[PDB]
Amino acid sequence: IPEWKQEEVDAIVEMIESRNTLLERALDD
Amino acid sequence: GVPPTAELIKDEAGFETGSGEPQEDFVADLSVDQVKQIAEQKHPDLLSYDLTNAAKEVVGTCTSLGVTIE
RNA sequence: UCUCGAGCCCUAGACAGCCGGGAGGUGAGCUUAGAAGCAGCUACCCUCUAAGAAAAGCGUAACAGCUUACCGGCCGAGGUU
Repeated sequence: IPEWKQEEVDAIVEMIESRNTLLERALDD
Repeated sequence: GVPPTAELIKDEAGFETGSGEPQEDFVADLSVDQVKQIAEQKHPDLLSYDLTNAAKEVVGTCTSLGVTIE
């Protein structure tokens, strides 16, 4: 549950709003 | 292309050789404006998009020589 | 080789392997005829970025070149102390 993985997803989700697992994670929201 | 930073500083600095110890032994000074110009002489040799960042790059060698700012 | 225990990492993909990336300012400054990660001394900063040292180990007359760190992929279950 590293915090950097949690901050990454939120950062990715932020870009989409305007690692593959992390991308899937973000796109999954 | 455009000459490297190292010299471009010593030109608008008035000196020739860096001190024995950087940031510790201040050799010269540079106004913020002065750094805004060099950041233009090297518009290609750098990766920055805005002139802001370009400065940070240039404003990296300085303090690590004794080149204070005002 | 068998048995027991503790810490930490892991399907948000660990450990290892293999493939790809390892980039700009900038050959840092000083020293020096020259030294550019890698003689010595000092500093060791910031851009682009998913990463990438002012460079850990070779290598060179000095470069070159080969790799480590670091990131990504393939893989899929324990791994490490």
